[PDB]
Amino acid sequence: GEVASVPLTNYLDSQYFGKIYLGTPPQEFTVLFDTGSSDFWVPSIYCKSNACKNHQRFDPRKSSTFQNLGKPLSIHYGTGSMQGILGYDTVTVSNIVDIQQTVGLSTQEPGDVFTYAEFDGILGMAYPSLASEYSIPVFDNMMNRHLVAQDLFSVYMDRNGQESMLTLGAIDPSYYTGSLHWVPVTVQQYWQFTVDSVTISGVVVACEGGCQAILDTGTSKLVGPSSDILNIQQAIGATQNQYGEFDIDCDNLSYMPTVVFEINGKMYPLTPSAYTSQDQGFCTSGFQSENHSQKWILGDVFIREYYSVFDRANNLVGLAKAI
Repeated sequence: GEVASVPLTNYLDSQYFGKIYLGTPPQEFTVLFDTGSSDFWVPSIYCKSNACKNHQRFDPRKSSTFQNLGKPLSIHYGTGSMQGILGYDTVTVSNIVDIQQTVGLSTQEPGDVFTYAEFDGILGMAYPSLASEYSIPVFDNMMNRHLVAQDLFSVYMDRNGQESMLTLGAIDPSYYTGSLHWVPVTVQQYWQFTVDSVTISGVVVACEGGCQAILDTGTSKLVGPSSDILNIQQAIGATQNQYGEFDIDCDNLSYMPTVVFEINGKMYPLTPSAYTSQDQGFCTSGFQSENHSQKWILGDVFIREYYSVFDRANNLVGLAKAI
């Protein structure tokens, strides 16, 4: 099959998005490649909202391969809610041509969340089991038609924020140090696996006795149960903000703990600079709580440190130290 290389651009450690082309001839869009959702949608000319008015909108009337389906597609992103209509058209992702791709066409994207986002739409990369009805995930179509050299994709998130890259159908060793460690997915919906523990100085701080975690490029932060996050914020020296955020005085970075993740018997540390986001005047914690007793989300904070591999053929996750 083929290997596609899709260079990611980040909008401040929060949104990693790249380029795709839709229709014949090609209309270009910027999309969030999302390991936490399975649908594909872009804004359409039938979308009237301020947010649609501020992004690239698909004009089906200019595409010769466009074919309405009419089925409804409802989505959630952040505090946001999007409504659209399913169609078919041809997707172009670098090398790869994906011909009768199910695609959401927005009609409503009310509220600021979308207006201010830097991408146009989202291209979901989770399991088909997470897709909306009538929707076939992009990667599945590429796997069905054998468009990829291998049924895996790789994410390299440049901490330095320059060379981020999405690789379809290949692993590149020049993106990590050491060896690749393979963790089996427990639940095939999200890219879910088992975290053994979360330690600070050989002392278990969170995730006592193991926990379920998901690798999510769609999320900026590291998200966990509120009780556990509180332990982490105290222990790293973070205080609640008048915005509701957790501020950390920059420069105090040298005295802060290293937070360690034990995955499948191996250690995955986050240093204070990695878990800490420093912009303009402040230092903020990459740690975020979720109202109450769940599953952790390993968002961009984690993936910036660990080249991640998503293997649909073996239902495995591969992690290596990002260079």
